[PDB]
Amino acid sequence: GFPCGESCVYIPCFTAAIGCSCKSKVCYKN
Repeated sequence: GFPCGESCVYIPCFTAAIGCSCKSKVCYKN
């Protein structure tokens, strides 16, 4: 639910490294 400080329109979340995932063009964790 919280933004990880990275967007993800065409490129995936580098913040997957800290457990974030792309939702609504934004990288989020819970």
